[PDB]
Amino acid sequence: ERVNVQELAGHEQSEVAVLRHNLTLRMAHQENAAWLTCPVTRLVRDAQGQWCRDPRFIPPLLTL
Amino acid sequence: LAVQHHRIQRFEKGFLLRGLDVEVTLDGNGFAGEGDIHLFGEMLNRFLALYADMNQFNQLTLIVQPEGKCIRWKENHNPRLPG
Repeated sequence: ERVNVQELAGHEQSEVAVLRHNLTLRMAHQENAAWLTCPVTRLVRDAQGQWCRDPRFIPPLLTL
Repeated sequence: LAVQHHRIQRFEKGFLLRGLDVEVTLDGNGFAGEGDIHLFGEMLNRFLALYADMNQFNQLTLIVQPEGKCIRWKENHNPRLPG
C-alpha cells in the first residue's frame, strides 16, 4: 500500500510504502484452511426476512 | 522576461522524474479585456506548444503582476504518455 506519511522536524509530507494485513469475513460452516478461531457476531433472521444481530451473543473477551 | 528554473519530482511508485520551471511575467497592465478570460485562454495555447524533449516534466507557472494571484499549470504526467 502507498500513502502519505509525515512526522519529522519539518512541514513536508511524502509517500512511503507501508504494510497492511488482509482480512475477510468467512462463515463458520465453510472451511478451516484459513484461520478463523474468533467469532464476532451471530445473525438470526426475522419472520419478515430480516437478518438481525441477536442480543445474547458473547464473543471471547479481552475487555468488558 | 522569462526565467528558467528546474525541479525534481517524486513519482507514485517512488522514482525521480526530471522537470523544468518556466516563469513568465506580464508586468504591465491592459493585457486584454478580462485577464481571467484571456490569460486562461492564453495558457491553454502556450502550454501545448511547449513540448521540448523526451524526459521533461512540464513546467508552466504563469505569473501576472503581484495583483492577487499567480496561476500554476501542471498535469498528471506518467511513464506511458503525458496527460
